[PDB]
Parts: sequence; structure tokens; C-alpha cells
Amino acid sequence: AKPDGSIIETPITANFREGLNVLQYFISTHGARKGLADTALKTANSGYLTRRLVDVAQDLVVTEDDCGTHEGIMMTPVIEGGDVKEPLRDRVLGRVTAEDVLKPG
Amino acid sequence: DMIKGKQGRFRQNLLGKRVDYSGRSVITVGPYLRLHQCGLPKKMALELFKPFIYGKLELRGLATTIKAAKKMVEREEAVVWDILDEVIREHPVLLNRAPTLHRLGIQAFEPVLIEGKAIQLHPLVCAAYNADFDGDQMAVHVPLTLEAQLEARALMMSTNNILSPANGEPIIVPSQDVVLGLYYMTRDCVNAKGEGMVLTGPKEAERLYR
Amino acid sequence: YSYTEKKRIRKDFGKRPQVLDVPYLLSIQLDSFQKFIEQDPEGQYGLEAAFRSVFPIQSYSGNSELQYVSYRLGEPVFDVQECQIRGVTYSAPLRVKLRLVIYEREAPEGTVKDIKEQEVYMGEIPLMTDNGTFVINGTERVIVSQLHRSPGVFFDSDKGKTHSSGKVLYNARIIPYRGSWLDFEFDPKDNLFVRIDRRRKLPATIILRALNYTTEQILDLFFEKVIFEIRDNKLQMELVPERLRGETASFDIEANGKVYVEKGRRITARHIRQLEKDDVKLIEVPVEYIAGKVVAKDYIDESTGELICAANMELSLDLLAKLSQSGHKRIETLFTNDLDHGPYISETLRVDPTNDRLSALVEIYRMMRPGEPPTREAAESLFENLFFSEDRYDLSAVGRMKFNRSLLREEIEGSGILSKDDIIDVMKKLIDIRNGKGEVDDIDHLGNRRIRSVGEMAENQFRVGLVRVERAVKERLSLGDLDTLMPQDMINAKPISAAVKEFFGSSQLSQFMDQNNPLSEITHKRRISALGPGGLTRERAGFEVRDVHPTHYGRVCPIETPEGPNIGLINSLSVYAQTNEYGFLETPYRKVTDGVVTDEIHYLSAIEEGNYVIAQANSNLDEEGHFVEDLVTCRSKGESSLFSRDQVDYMDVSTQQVVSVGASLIPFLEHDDANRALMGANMQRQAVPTLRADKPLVGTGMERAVAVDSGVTAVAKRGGVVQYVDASRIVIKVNEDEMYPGEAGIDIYNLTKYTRSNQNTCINQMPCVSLGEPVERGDVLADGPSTDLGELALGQNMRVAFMPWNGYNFEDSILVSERVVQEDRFTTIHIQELACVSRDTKLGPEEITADIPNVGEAALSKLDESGIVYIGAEVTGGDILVGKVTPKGETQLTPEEKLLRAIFGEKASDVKDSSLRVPNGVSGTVIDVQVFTRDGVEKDKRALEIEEMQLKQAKKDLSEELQILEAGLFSRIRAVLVAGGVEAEKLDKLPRDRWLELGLTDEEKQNQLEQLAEQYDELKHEFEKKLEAKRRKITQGDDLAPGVLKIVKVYLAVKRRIQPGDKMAGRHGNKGVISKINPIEDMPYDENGTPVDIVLNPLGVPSRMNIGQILETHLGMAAKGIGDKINAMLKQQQEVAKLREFIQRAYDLGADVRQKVDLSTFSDEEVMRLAENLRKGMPIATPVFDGAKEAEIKELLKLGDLPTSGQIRLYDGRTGEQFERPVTVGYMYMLKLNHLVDDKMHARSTGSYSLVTQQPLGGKAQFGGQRFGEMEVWALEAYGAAYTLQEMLTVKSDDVNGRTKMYKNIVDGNHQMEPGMPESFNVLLKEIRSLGINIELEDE
RNA sequence: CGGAGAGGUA
DNA sequence: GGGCTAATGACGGCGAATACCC
DNA sequence: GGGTATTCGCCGTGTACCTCTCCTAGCCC
Repeated sequence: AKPDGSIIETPITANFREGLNVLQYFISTHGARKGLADTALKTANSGYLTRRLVDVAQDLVVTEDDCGTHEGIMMTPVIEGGDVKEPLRDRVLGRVTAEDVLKPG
Repeated sequence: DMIKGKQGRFRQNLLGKRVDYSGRSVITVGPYLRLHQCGLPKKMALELFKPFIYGKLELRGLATTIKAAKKMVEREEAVVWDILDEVIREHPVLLNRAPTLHRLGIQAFEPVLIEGKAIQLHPLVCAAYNADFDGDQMAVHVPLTLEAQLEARALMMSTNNILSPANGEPIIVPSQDVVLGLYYMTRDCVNAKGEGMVLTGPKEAERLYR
Repeated sequence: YSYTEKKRIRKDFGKRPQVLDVPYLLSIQLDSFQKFIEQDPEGQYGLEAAFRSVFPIQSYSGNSELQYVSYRLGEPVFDVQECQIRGVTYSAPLRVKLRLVIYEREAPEGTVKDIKEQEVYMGEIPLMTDNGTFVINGTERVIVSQLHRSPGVFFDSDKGKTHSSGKVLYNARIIPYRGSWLDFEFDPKDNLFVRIDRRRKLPATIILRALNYTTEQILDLFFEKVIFEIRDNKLQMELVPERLRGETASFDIEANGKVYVEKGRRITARHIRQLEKDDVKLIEVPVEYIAGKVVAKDYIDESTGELICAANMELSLDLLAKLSQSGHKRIETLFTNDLDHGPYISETLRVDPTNDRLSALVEIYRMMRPGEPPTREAAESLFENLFFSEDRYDLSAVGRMKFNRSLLREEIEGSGILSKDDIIDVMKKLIDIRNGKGEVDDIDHLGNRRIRSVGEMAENQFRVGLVRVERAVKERLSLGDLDTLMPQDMINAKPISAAVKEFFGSSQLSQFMDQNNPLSEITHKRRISALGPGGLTRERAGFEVRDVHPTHYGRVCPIETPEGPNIGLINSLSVYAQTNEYGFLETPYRKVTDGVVTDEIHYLSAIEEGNYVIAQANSNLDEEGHFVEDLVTCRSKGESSLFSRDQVDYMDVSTQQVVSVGASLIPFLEHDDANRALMGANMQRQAVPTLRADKPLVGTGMERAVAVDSGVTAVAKRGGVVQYVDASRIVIKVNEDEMYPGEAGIDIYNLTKYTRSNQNTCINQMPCVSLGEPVERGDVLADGPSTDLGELALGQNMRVAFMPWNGYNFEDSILVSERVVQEDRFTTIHIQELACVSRDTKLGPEEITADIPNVGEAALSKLDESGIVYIGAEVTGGDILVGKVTPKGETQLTPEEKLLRAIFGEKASDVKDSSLRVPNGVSGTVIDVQVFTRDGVEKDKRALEIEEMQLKQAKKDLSEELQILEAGLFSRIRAVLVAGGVEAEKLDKLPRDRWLELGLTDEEKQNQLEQLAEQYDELKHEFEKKLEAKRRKITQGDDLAPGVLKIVKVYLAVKRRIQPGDKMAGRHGNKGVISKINPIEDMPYDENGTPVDIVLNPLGVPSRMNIGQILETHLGMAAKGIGDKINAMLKQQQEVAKLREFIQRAYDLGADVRQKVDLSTFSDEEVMRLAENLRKGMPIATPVFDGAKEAEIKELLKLGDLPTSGQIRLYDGRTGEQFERPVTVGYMYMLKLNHLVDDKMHARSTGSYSLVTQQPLGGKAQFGGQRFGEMEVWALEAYGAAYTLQEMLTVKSDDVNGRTKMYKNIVDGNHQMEPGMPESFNVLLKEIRSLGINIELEDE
């Protein structure tokens, strides 16, 4: 990307094993500076977000073993388009069923 | 206005709650320490456990007063090394990264007294600490009452905290060097010295390779 | 060529001839301060401009006016060095001639009296060392040049005023060089508002009302009149083809009697052309279009004058009838509708509630100054103050020039104040931008930001001081005596002195010299801070201004900036960049005639670069400067392109002209990641001088330029032959052709030796030259810190092997050989200052004495009789350095204190101990003792001794000069006395000085002998008076605060060795700490059995992209291989021809490389010394983007007889089996960063205790605990960790009684704590209870 | 030493 | 002396306070 | 009608440290 965050017409056609032309390194510097500023800002904002989330969630402690609540959530493998993004196998692990599952047949 | 300042009740959050019985130092790698161990400089230990050392010294009768204990420790005599080994036999310590962004950011370890001036952190734990070895400084604290020590041992130590508390799954995964060693050693070739024979268990595999 | 060059030629691999050498790298500071302090025959920057602007000073009445004549800089009381050693500023007094003239009261002016105060002293201003540095309190301080937006017009896009809406607005801000800002902004409704500074907006035309303008005048200024004719039904229009494209078809445009363009469409260019070729000028238009028009001027009745139509209101059929009956044929309306200055001003006037000057002035006065019942006189005064004051509202020449260019004026300059024409022009251009055909000024374009260096800021502070003094003198002249009085009776040095001193002492741009590295200095003085008084804010996102604009190419370094919260705000000047006269930056560029790139250079400005097209610095040129490429890479606006070789305008002068001096030194910069090379450049600066300076075998060639240009290098001012070399002084017998009239004799260079830099890093100079060595102007006489043979030597060259040796290199951690500790390389000296000041107290003035109560003989045994420790004593933390005692005039104390001092056996006296002991944690050897004693205080033995040493130094210098002078005099008197008969025989037996008593024939020869006798006497007298003046300089009282009696500064020298934890980092962005000091024989070793100094994790290379360090390793391996071969031949004592041919081969290696070879050097001795300096490798110069190819490196490997892959098989000295594959081994230049492990350890269990918040804080004898921040509490919280939170908050943090009892319990041998009643809880409980609120302790 | 302002590092 | 003594070259939110089309 | 859509003042500030400065002020005896 270039300043304004758009891709340059001519790529950085040089490797690091081979040399970099002055203009190529100049262009590459934009991305590095952008990334470093992004890093600092994201560190600060992540600290703030951790703070707000901790403040909202801190007064929450597991205190009972079973409340008998047969209520629960439908819990499905997330699929977008043709591709299954995540497996229900991953999700189901570590949960407790709200009903007694049956066979698909 | 004295009810509330920043960031709130002064003595329970910022600012600024600096606490004693703690230290801070740059970190080095020790690839000989076991997973429940951290390499801690001898001077750092000597100045982190001065009260415990004084108690032991007056317990053995080696000192008759606090002044004698002070002289005894400052003279750096060989006797205090046994005293410090005793008070550090299994007394764990708590290492916390300067930013703690997840639960593992602070973990307990068993300290091994080492020469040098840096904290020898377990290589396999630094990935969990989300730290590196670039001059960044780790911080040690000593849970110094019995019950805090046991809270450290049962919960704080890296042995009992190996899975990420974010998604489960081990957080103590080999990261960059040991994984390279294993990937090299377990690779195969199509022809090399020692090809094709049969060996009595990995006994003879070790014997023949070495 | 150079004598220092011929001592050690660093081989270069550059392939493009370097047109234009590197300029003096401190040119910015020298240019700024010379512009500031020189004399000016006109009005130009500096004290001259400030005086001409402020002066003359006129009384309110009495014709008592003070006239400026001239200013001269007082000769400084001290030179730079003794300013350093005395803790005072390097200051030159300012003396100005002022004539107070009083005329007749009252008549046509003719002076009744004139009183001329010559050279009035209004303050002593700091002077610059010529190294771009200001000594302020005896310390090197640098005025960090600022980058700030230039005064003038500022066309920007308003994107935050939208308030959740589209159509980003426009704004035009007039920024004066000083005065009040002006703002013309739009709204989401296309209404133009004016904000004078930030105060709430008003409609723009209100100012026009205050500027004496009527609605008709305003409409005439902006809108073009539209003529409507009273003829036939529906009236006719004088058709204009230039108004059909700025409006839509909302009426019937007819041609030849038929409507060609119907109402409703959009008029096209084809329609306009067809109407023009139809030649129709009067068109029948509907009356509804006439009504929709808005009239441009008032129309009244022709007989009674009653108003029927007024400007800027729409037309109607009733108004049409009124104008027809009152008599009208022509109606002048506004040219409205979007495009071509749409009715934005009409909308503003509709919003504007004023139509006359007085009401507008009232409103503006009330809104500038809230409340304050308005007065039209006061409003006029305030408006004149805000936009027509010649003394506090300035645009300056730069502001006027940028202003005219922003308005694209044919003018080049003009008034420094604002005018009505200026405001109308800026409104016109803002309206043009609103129309979508103007330009928006780039906020970060370097053609819109300018460099304010030290000179401009200093003269601005002097102008403020002149303002205060001007107010004072204006008051005094009117109030003061009408008769003779002295012009210094109303001139006070306090205002100007305070302003200038505050500027140079505590301004946010007067930074301490970042002084631990000649690179650190030379880049700190070139720093360009967007911050400052008038710049950005430390918190600024700012994401566009943090990020690099494509106009920074060759002006500031894109890749060098601190990684903290101010990346991008703090740039560093490029190598070749410099400031124009206005303040904008320029880059040199070779002019390309038509196809020939001339060596002629033009310093293209930031905006000048925009118009032109510039070829890349990597173009290949043959013949006389023709491109070998018909198609060449170029850059026109910041983006790359491929352009015809005959279409380029300019060429980059150098391949390295786009980096800072910090980044330019990194070798193989074209192989690192930009981010990683940025860390590399930032770690360049943080290197600390090692025990010896070691050249980098792989370099860039700017090391010599940086070493020479920075002042750490004693450069030979005048050429000659070195008459004397010593560890402290260099004495040059100057060449006679460079000798001055009379006898300037020798040149003495006193060398700084072990003086604390601002970073506590030792700086000293090693004399690199020897006796009788010829030197010419501009060469090195002595290497400074981190410098070898005039080459910048940041770190040292280590043997390196890249392989993850037994896991001791995990992330970037570096394993070092014990050999490194053996060689005492990477060993650093550090210098502390422990300033012990004697104070004058109300119980008795503190005294520095050797007798201290309640101390043993051991502490006193390191002290002299004066209470100051011996110079050179080995001390540790706790030992007494300065015997400070405070007279305890208060003998009354509490009974507890007396009982305690009686029982404990402590001494009881009427003086209390105040000695400055060595802080716990530092140690070393005392190397300097400085005593500052202002007049009125006795000079103790140590002060007398340091005075005697300084007198000895001055006397030795003056005595050597006397030696050369009297040698010449006695030689010529011997020549005279020998002539005129046989007299040489007794002359030989008579002493040289005893030739003044020998007789001579009474002739002109005797007269000459007598004349030279008086010459000898006069030179003697000059000697004693110079010695006396130096004694006065070294003996006079220090500039010390009155409450302070004496200052005793002791310097502590520690020689820190590298050890585990030291962040010893590479040059290319490599990082890492010392993992472990594994022994020499455990290091990997080649077939030769040679161990390896450094083992680096090979994991850091393929992830962090800095494979440049690998190329450095291979090239250093080749270089040290050449060094090994040459060293072997030296031990073999090969023929000088063999060394000559081998070295010629080594330097001849590479194609198109220009470095030139012997034999042009001396046949044997120079070749021998060159080889002797080359036996530790070939220093290789690699231009950053024009450097060595891999094939050339491999060629050097062949010449070194070492493997072509740079890989040789090691054996693990641990086991002793060759590794399964060969590994990479070479030589790498490694830098020991200032982050030393000793500086990073601190740990405690007890110690310092603070108040209010009980927690360990402050001090360095035992530093406080660790900030157990809320993040750590949260991490404990996420775990079931509960108790450890309780101890880290309650019992070992705050509660003093709990901490004491719990420490007692631990000392008792049991780890004990009981919760009980939390003390903080009880405190907060009582605190709430005092509020009349009861807290119940009900349990669940 | 209680809290704000500034440079540097991570 | 001193002892009393009652803003524009940051950035974003946010309630109060207005601004405006149908 | 009424919800945007502006204007009108206050205020908060990742992590840790290294250095520096700067801290209720008015005032009648």
C-alpha cells in the first residue's frame, strides 16, 4: 500500500537477497511507519478495551454446581457460503448439553 | 473530593501501588531449567530474601541479633549460601510481564540461584508470557506467607497453567528453536549412512547414531 | 587525499562516482546562529531585525525618542572549555548604542538635547560553540530545530464539522507569523463563517461591514453583475455564452426567434457553440427566471427616492412594475447558482445580521471580549489591534511569500500586516475551492511546513524581551525627566535576560545533548521536531502527519524516528538536506541539461521538487553524464514512473541522500526490513563507547564524515608538522605558508580526557598522530570516543557463527565467548557526578571539613585535609566522598532523641553530619574533583590545587609560545650580532639570553639590537599579562546561587564489563541480550581450532527480514580473511613488494569501483603502516543502496582462501563432533547498547518509604518496588489467585504497622500473616463515618 | 516525598 | 517576610443547548 | 411534527522508568 492506503501500481520487484533500489526502499518505508503507528495506537486502545470489559464483567463468579436449567442455546457449525469456517466438533468441546442428543437416523 | 481521586480510592488502584519484596530485571534464556523453574540472579535472591535469611541465621544460632545478621549477609560469607539454598529449597517466585494482557501474564516458578545479573526465564514459558529477549525486563515478586505460597504452587506455577484460559489448548507449545531441532531430527532422507538395517528398539538407534 | 586516509584506507565498493561530497553535517545550526547574530545592513533576521522592528522608541509626548545605532557582541568572559568546567553558560554580552533625543516642545522637530548611551548592556546572550551546541549551565544543550506550518493561507478540508453527514466542508486559515489567527470555514449548508481564533463563528460579511463595506459593495466584490433589459413581454436577456455553463437551463434560451435551449435541460458545450454560431445576443426569457434572480444593488424611486429594491433580495412582478414605473431599463442582479462562485456570499449576507460598520464592530468587540458593554471606539481599536498593528501582528517575509503563492499572486512580497485586499482574495480563493476548481493545501507537504531553527526562535524570544523593555521605556520616557537623563535609566537587562535564559534553559526544544555517541550527537543536533511551542501535541493522530509524506524524499530520513508515542513527529534531517533562506527544506540535485547530467547542483525546494521530474540515484551514467538507459526510473509527485532519458529534469546527487546520518552508517541497508532497519538506526544512537575504538570491517564510508564533523574529533586547524605529542596535548608547528603576520607560532590542541558526557559515558581523545608526522588542514590529530583513525567506531567486530547452539539462543538471545571478556572489549567506562554543594542555612552555613563526627578512621582515611576524597581512590557505595557538615545551631531536641543518642553511644555536637557518601549501588575510582567557590568564600586546599593545575596548563601553553617567539628573536639578534665584525665566538660561549649584554659596533646594527631588545621586553610583558589574565579567569568567583556557598563535584568512574543481560545489539536491527558466558573451549571452532566469539540465533533472520546482518557476516569474514593473510605475511616478514601486490589486488577487487591503489603512497613506511593497521582486516566501505554484489563478496572470499559460501564446518567445543552440516561463520560489527543489565536490576524487601501513599518510591541507593499495576491485579483475579492479591495490596504494600509486624514474624522464623481488621478498610470506615454516614458490618 | 508538564527506552 | 485564613498543529465523549424538514 | 443536527463547555488519558520542572494562594501586621 501507498499513502492513503492504496496499492502501488508497481510492486517492490526486488528481494532482500538481491538489492533494493532507493525509491523501492522509500516506498516500503511507508508501510513500516504505518504499521508502527498502528501498533502503538492499538496497544493503547487494547489496554482501554481490556479495562472496560474487565469493569463490566468482574462481578461474575461461578457459585452453583447445577440449577437444572434445561434451557439452552442452539449451537451449530458456522458455515459461510460453500466453505465450513468452523467445525461443530471444535465448538461442542467443553460444553454441557441442554438436552439428550439422538442419532441422525 | 477526598472521597474520590484518580483513578479512584487511592490505596486500591492507581496510583500507584508499588510493592516491596519485588524486583525487576532483564531476562535471558536458560535451556537447562525444568518447566517449573526460573533462573534468578544470586544478588537478586540475596536481596529478595533478606528477612527469611535473617530468620534462618538467627535460627541456626549463627547470628545473635539483626545487626549480626546484617553483617553476616553483607560480608558475603560462604555460610549464607547454604542459608539461601535452604530458604529457596522450594520457595517459589512470581514472574509477571510488564503488560499483563491475559491470565498467564503472571506465573510462578521455582527459583534456581544463578550467576549473572539477569533472570533466566524458562525458554518454553516466554511464549506464554508474550515476551521476547530484547532488553525487556520481567518482574519478580515473592509470595512470602505460607498461604500465598500454596496459592502460587497450586495455581500460579506454569506446570498447572499450560492451557490457554482463552480457548483451552496448551499455551506451552514449543515455539521456534526446539521445534526446529525436532523437525530436523524427525525428518527422513532417501539415502544416508545407516540405511535399511534393523535395530533392537531405540536402544540401538541411539547407540548407532551416537 | 589525506594523511589520516593513507594511514588506513577503508576499501569501497561504490560504483557511481560521487558528485558533490557530503556537506558539513552541522550546517543547519551554524547557518541559523550566524544568521541570528551577524550584523545586517538592512532588515534581515537577527538582532538587527528585532531592533529595527521595535526601535525607535517614542515617548507619548516630549519628543523624547530613543534611536538605535549599532549592536556589538561583548567578548565572552570564558571560552567553551572553562564554561564547561565552571558550570556557567557560554555567553557573549550584548551592547547596543542608543541615543535619546529630545526636541522642542512643541515646534517643528529640532533637538534640544541628545544623550548617547554607547553600548548599553541589556543582557548577555548565549553563544554557539560552532558545534551547534549551547552551554547553558556548564552542559551541552542543543536547540532542537522545529518543523512548523509556515505562516500564510491554509486551505484544508473540514471533516469533523460535518457532524455525522457527508459533503466534507472547506476551511481557509490565515496564520500570521505573530498575532491573531483568522478562519473562514463552511457549513453543511454552504454558508461562509469567520472565526477570529477559536471564538464562535460569525458570518463572514460582518468583517466586511467592519471593513467599511456595504451589501452592494460586497456583492460587487464577489458576484458578477447580470444585466436584464426592460423591453417587450417577459423582458430580454443579453445572452452570454460564459454564463450558460455555470448555470442550468431554467429559462428559454432562444436563437433567431426560436427557443434553441428549452427550460429544464442542462446547457451543453455543443449548445453554447451552436448559439454562438447562430449569433444570438438578446433572448426572450420567462419572467419566472427574472423573479428567481437576486438583485445586486439597491434601486429607489427617481422622484421621492423611496426604496423599492435593495441588494441581495430576489425579484418579483411587483418589484418589476415598481422599477419600470420608477424608471428602469437595466437591472443588475447577481450571477447565482452552483458552479462559478455560487451564491455562498449571498447566503452569508442573508445570515449576516449587520449592514453597517458600527453594529458589526459592536458585535465583534462583544464576541472577542465577552460582556464589556461595547464602545464603537473600543471596537475600532480592537479591530485595528487584531489586523493592523505593525508591532504585534506580523506575517513576516516568509508568511507574505507563502500567502501570495497560496493566492497565486503575481506579487512576491508586501505588507507584513493584513489588508482588505488580502481578505477579499482569500475569500475569493476559498469560494473557488468550494466551486470545485481550487486546491486544498496538504497538511504535511514540506512546501507547507518550514524549519524554525535556533536562530529564528532566539530572535523571537529577543523580540519578546524587546517588547517588555519597549513598554518599560515608553512608560519612562513620557513619565521621566524632560531634561538630560541617561538612556540606560529605563533599559533593564532583566526582561530580555529572563526571556533568553528561559528559552535556552527550559524550552521544550532546548534538549540535553544526547551525548554517548558521536552519531548520537550529530543526529540529535540534526533532529527535526514537529513538537514545540507552536507545533503539534505529543498525542496526535495525526495518522497522516505521523506517517511519511512522499515529499520527505531526500529532506528528512523516512526510516529513522523513535519508536515511542512520537514516531513520525520527530524526524532527522537527510544527509544532503538543508534549509532555504525562508525556512523550507531543499535537496541538492544535479541538473540534467538535455541528456547530460551536469555536476552543477541546484538545491530544489520542497515545492520545487513537485513541478520537476527527478531521476533515481541508481541511474547508470557513461561518457560525460549520459544515461545508458533510454528509459529511466523517475519520481514526479512522490510516485515512481518510467520516463524518457531526455525528459528528466534533475538527478539525485547521491545514492544515500535519503537517509539520516544514523541510518546511513548501516551497511547493506538494501537487505533489511524498513521497520527492522528503523530499529537498527535507533540502536545506532544508543551504542556506548567501548574500552577501545574498533573500526567496522564492513562500513558505509560516512564514518569519516561523521567523526570529523562532530566535535569529538580534534581536527588540525592549521597544517604543519606535529612538534609535540602527549596523552593530553598536541602541539603543531604550523607550516610557515599558513603562518600569520607577526608570529602566531604553534597551535595547541588540548584534548578532553575522561570527562562525563551527558549520558554518564566517558569521552576522551586518543592522540592518533606521532612526533614529526606532517599534517594538513582538515585531518584528525586525535581520535575521539568511539572513533578510530578518524573513522566512527560505534561498536566492535566479533567472530560470529549462526546456529542455535544448545538452545542458549532462543528468541534473539546472543551467546558470547568468554574470549570477549578476556580481551576487555565491549568493556565500557562510565562516569558519575555526585554534586555536593555547601549551603548557607539559618543554623549556620554548611562547611566542607575533613573531621566528621560519629565516623571511623576508615571513612576518613580516603580524604585529604580539606574533606574531599583523594583523586584516584577506589570507593564503593557508602563511603564518604565530601565531608559536608551543617552547623547544628539548634541544640534543643526532644528528650527521646537525647536519650537515644546517649544510650546508643553516638556523638553529641552542635554540628550535624551532612556528608555526601557514595550512593549504594555505584562504586569505582574518583577521577575529577571540581570546586566552585564564588567570591567571598575562602579557597581551600583542593581549590588552590586545581587552580594551580589550571595555571600550570595555561603557563605551559603560553611558555611554549614564548619559547618560539624568543627563539625567533634571539636567532635574529644572533644574526645581527654576528654581522659587524667577528663576534660569533663569544656569542657561542655566551648563553642565548646573554646576547643582550654583549656589546656591538655602534651602527644601525646596534640600533637594531636595541630595538629587538625592546621587542624581547615587550614579548615578555605580553607573557606576564597573558598569564595574569588567565589567573583572573581561573580565580574569579563562580556564578553561584546566593544560598549556596561552594559546589564540590566528584566524578566516579566505573569500568562495566559485558555480562548476561546486556542488550548488545547488531547494526541492522539485530537485538538481544547476553545469554550466557560460556567458556572459550566450549565455543564452536573450525578445523583451525579457532573458537567463535559470538553465536547468534538463526531464527531471528528469516522472520524479522534483516538478512543484511548475514551479508555483513559474510563480508566481514572475507575482510578478516584478507586481514589474516596480510597478518601471516607480516609474521612471515614477506617482501614489501608482496604486501604491495596483495593489497593492490584486494583494493582492485570489484568492477567499476573507484578507490585507487598504490603505488602512490610512500614506498615502504606508509605501506608498512597501512599493512600494520590492516592486519586486523580490510575496512570495507559499502554505500547503502549502491553497495557490494554477492559475487564481489565471494571474490573477496576466494582472495581470503576461505569458503565461497561463507560456510565452514565447525565443531562443538562441548562435544567435539562436527555439526552435521557446515554453518555460517564470519565477522559481525556488534554494538553494546546503553541498556546495561546493571542499570536494569533493582530489587528490595525494605528501604525507602514515602508519605501520603505508603509505598516504596524514589532514591537510587535502594530503588522502590515495582508498580503492581491494575493489570497485574486483574491477572491475579482471572486465576483463582486471591490471597497474593491481599498481601500485594494490604500487608506488604501500605500498612506500616502490618509491614513491621510481618517482617518481625518472618525474622522470627515463620511466614506469618493474619487477616484480622484490614487497616485501609478501617481508615475508609472512619472516613465515611465522619460524613455522618454509619457503615454497618452486617454479615451475610 | 503527594499529583500534573517534558525528553528517552521497552 | 509572616501568621493566619476563607482555545486552532490533540482526540473523543457527553449532557446541555440549540438547528431544522415535513 | 421531531429527529437529527448542530452549537456549547468539561473532561478522561494502555503499560514502566530514566531524567527534568511544578506544585491552595491573599494578605494585614
